[PDB]
Amino acid sequence: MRAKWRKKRTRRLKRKRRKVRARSK
Amino acid sequence: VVDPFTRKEWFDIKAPSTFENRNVGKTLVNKSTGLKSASDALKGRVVEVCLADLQGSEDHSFRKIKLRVDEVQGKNLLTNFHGMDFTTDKLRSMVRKWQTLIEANVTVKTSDDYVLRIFAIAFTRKQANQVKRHSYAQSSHIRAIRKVISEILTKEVQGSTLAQLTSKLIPEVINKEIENATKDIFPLQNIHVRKVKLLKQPKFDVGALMALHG
Amino acid sequence: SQVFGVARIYASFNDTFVHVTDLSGKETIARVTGGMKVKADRDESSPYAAMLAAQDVAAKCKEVGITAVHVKIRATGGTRTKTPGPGGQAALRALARSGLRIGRIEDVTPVPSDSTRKKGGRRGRRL
Amino acid sequence: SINQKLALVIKSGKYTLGYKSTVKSLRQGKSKLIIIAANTPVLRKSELEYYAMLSKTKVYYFQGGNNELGTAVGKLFRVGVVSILEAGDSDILTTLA
Amino acid sequence: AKRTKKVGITGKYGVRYGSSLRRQVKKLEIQQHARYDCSFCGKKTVKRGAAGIWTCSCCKKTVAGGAYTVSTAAAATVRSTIRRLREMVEA
Amino acid sequence: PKKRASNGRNKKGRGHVKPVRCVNCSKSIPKDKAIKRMAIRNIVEAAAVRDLSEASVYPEYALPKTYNKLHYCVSCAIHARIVRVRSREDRKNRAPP
Amino acid sequence: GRGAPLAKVVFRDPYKYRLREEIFIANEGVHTGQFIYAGKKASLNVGNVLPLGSVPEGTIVSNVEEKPGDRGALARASGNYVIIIGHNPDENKTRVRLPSGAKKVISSDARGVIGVIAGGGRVDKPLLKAGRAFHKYRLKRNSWPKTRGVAMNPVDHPHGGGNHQHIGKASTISRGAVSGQKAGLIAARRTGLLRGSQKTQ
RNA sequence: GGUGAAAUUCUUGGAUUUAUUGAAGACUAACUACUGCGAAAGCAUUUGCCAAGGACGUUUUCAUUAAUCAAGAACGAAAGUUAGGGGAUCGAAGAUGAUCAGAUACCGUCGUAGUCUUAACCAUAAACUAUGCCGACUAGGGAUCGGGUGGUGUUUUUUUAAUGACCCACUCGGCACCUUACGAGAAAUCAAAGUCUUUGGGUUCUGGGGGGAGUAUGGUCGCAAGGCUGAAACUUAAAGGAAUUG
Ligand SMILES: [Mg+2]
Ligand SMILES: [Mg+2]
Ligand SMILES: [Mg+2]
Ligand SMILES: [Mg+2]
Ligand SMILES: [Mg+2]
Ligand SMILES: [Mg+2]
Ligand SMILES: [Mg+2]
Ligand SMILES: [Mg+2]
Ligand SMILES: [Mg+2]
Ligand SMILES: [Mg+2]
Ligand SMILES: [Mg+2]
Ligand SMILES: [Mg+2]
Ligand SMILES: [Mg+2]
Ligand SMILES: [Mg+2]
Ligand SMILES: [Mg+2]
Ligand SMILES: [Mg+2]
Ligand SMILES: [Mg+2]
Ligand SMILES: [Mg+2]
Ligand SMILES: [Mg+2]
Ligand SMILES: [Mg+2]
Ligand SMILES: [Mg+2]
Ligand SMILES: [Mg+2]
Ligand SMILES: [Zn+2]
Ligand SMILES: [Zn+2]
Repeated sequence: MRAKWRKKRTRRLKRKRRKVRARSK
Repeated sequence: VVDPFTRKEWFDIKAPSTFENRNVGKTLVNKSTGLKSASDALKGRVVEVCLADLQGSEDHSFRKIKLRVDEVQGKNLLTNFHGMDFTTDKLRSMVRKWQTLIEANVTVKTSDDYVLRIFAIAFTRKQANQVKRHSYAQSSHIRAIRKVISEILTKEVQGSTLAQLTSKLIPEVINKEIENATKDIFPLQNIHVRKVKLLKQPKFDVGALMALHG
Repeated sequence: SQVFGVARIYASFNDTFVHVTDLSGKETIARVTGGMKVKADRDESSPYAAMLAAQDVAAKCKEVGITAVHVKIRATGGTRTKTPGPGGQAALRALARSGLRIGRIEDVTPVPSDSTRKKGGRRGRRL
Repeated sequence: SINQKLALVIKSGKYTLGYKSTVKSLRQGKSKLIIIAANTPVLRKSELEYYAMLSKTKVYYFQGGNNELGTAVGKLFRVGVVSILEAGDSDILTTLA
Repeated sequence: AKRTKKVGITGKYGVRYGSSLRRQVKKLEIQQHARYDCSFCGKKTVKRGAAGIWTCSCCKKTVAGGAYTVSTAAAATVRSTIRRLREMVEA
Repeated sequence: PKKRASNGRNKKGRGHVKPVRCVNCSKSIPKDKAIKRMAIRNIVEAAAVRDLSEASVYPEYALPKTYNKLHYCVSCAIHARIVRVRSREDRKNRAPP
Repeated sequence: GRGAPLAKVVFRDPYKYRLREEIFIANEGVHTGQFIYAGKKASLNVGNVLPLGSVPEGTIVSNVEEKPGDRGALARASGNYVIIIGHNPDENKTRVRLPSGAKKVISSDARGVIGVIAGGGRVDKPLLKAGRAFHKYRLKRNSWPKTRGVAMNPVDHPHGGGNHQHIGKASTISRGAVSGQKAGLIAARRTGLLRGSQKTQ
């Protein structure tokens, strides 16, 4: 997949894992 | 089944004094019925006619003129001055590459308290031995010429009543006076005023209006 | 000699306009356009239609007052193609060939000091 | 400029600052020119302008607030009026003033 | 010593009412308690009381202004657009 | 690899030029890279020139033309107008004809 | 209880030897000791009161009269004003635009005071807490606090009752509704979050 | 009206067209170029103001004050965020008309945020010349920009000049281009990417097969979005570059 769409893929993927992890702080 | 042409009137347009011919053309209005007649209803139009059709010769083929109509009397609607424009083809052919364009303008009044904004346009020319292909100015050239043209354009206006300013612009008295004060700065081919628009005029004064008719 | 009018041919793409008016502009006469003499919605500007539009247009011109008329051609302009459309050359031709006289035509296409961002966006109409 | 001229007076001439001492000078005819700040209230202005004409003294209306006039004389405080007792190397007394 | 990292005067409300509301207040509150330059007497002695009212400590002049600042941007331009129009009726 | 010393067109020593909009498809494109043609053409055309001066006042009167600039996005320039393509070295030829 | 400061402005009585004092709303910029001029022929300076006919277009005035002489109707709240947008010298009307955006046309004799009204921006500060609103309405009128009609029993309000808290029918009430019916969104010509640019055409 | 062609849409409300006149916000057309300026981003209407700057000129002054730089800091297209104002235009979103097997798109309509501005943030771009800075040397050519020097040069005539513009030769410092290649390179090409196995002028920075991965983790900045710093396990014999023939 295009570089910048892969860059966008792992951006959401990071944002969601950041999200899921904070349910635990 | 109306055909308002069976109902429209007709009117012949007369031009101001300082030109060659005064006969301009024809128009159509309506019947002068009471309660919204034909007189004070429109009459306040403009007609854009080339002054080479108003002066005959073709050394003025460009330079459109606007004639606003002020009054009317007995199938005769005299007109006065409203502005001057340039033909698009002429301008689009003055603006050639490989040279500098210079524009300037200034708002100004007159004795007859008309206010207007005259314009000016000029291009740089080559010296008649010049090797280099473009011949541009030096951006202080351009500033000085603008200030000088502006200095010149203010003396001619407020010099008595756009009527006489009408006389001033036709034979290009301004253009060569520009060429005079300019030549000590830069060659500058193609100087014209190129444009002037009216924006405010004083009260009607039916008297001074008829001061160019007979 | 003659009695003058103004032609003012707006000949853009997808249609052509003609209409004679009084030299003051305020009062007008005898318009009909190119979408009035053919029905296919794609030939609204084609010369075969702009001809028949100029045919009926010069008719009422002599049928009311005019013996001659100046012309002011015009394209879409503004921020558009700025070039004349197809049915402009035929319209002027098919009215000077009607018998009317032609005097001192210019082009009144609207040309700005560029602004008002053109439509179609940065990547342009892409097809 | 006018300030550059006032600067010349300050570094070579005699002067005084403040409303009370410029009247001491105006009564004794010692002042050659008084400078009046923009925001000085009119009553004081009209009062000095009377003293000044009885002294036959010229009056320069400084186009600036009393803060700027204090900077003009080169002081950190503010002054409402200046009085030139002796013009030094400057030409303020016989110039555009 | 720097006492608070961002709340400043707004620290009196402590944790209450939500950071953003406190932020908006802190701005106008700083706007409204401050000492301003006096047009008339050239000192910075203008202070407020009773939003709208601005009086000078000495020289005892009182100016009508904006609710939490002396000059408001609106009345500022209105000043100039009146200055402009006025000059149209002498020249 | 790199296939043009200009890289697309004409910008050395400038940094950023302002884009113009394509006269054909409105694609924005920098002015230095904005393949340009002057449109010089009479108002009348091939055959309408004789019919023009035939039923007309003003002996031949002027016949003036229309002028305007044209700006193409390379794609559109390649689709119709002066592009076509050149061999490896013919490209460098900047002669108009 | 008022947003804007007032301006006490004393005049001479042209008919009796006495001072007569008026109460103006303080237009921003006016100050103690200023001279206010009031009249047909009067300078176009902030603080003066002039008939709408006698100011150019673009003038920005407050406390303007609806009919001439009503001693001040429009543009009185802190921060408001009206702008003159044109004149009709025959019939001497003067078209203005009011703070709402409405464009009323009134007599050219109507009087307004040059400038805008002091105390602007007052509504940009959060009240931040109940008490501020308490002391606010304490010096206006007993309008605060507001029990929701949806928290009362039906005796009390159209919205009252139900085993859940809800309006139960459309809260848009017609103009022709009768007293005791009109509660909610009276004569609402539209509803919902106003998205898109406002600013009357 | 719009299109390849159509349709959604606009039309007794006189639509589209024309005419006179006004409002608002935006942009600066043509002149505009292998032309200018700034550290870069960037920068094109006039005029006034405000401070700034290189090049040149120089028989002026100081006299090693410098070169380059971890940390640190100033600026930093666009989009985006906060609070006002602005909201003409174009228009992420969304709704539509069409096309398509489908068509969440391409084309057409509507149009939210946005686009503009003030006050604050954000600090990223193929932010490009994909090419550090200071210094030296090494090769030919004609253009152009700025400054300067040379003239019994041309043109402006007033009465001969003075000027201004132009011409010719030179010399600094510019943006570039042309031909060569002694030379260099894997080549494409390159007066630097040259003066390197005949390997050393000063100095800063980064890279060490491909994925994993700019991911995890910690730190820190940010209102958010995200920025900077930044691994490993495991997997894999290729990935890649330039050129040649198909
Ligand atoms: Mg939880
Ligand atoms: Mg294509
Ligand atoms: Mg390639
Ligand atoms: Mg480029
Ligand atoms: Mg760039
Ligand atoms: Mg109560
Ligand atoms: Mg409640
Ligand atoms: Mg409530
Ligand atoms: Mg209950
Ligand atoms: Mg009930
Ligand atoms: Mg009910
Ligand atoms: Mg209920
Ligand atoms: Mg509920
Ligand atoms: Mg321009
Ligand atoms: Mg908008
Ligand atoms: Mg969609
Ligand atoms: Mg669909
Ligand atoms: Mg979608
Ligand atoms: Mg980067
Ligand atoms: Mg690049
Ligand atoms: Mg060389
Ligand atoms: Mg070789
Ligand atoms: Zn004071
Ligand atoms: Zn294109």
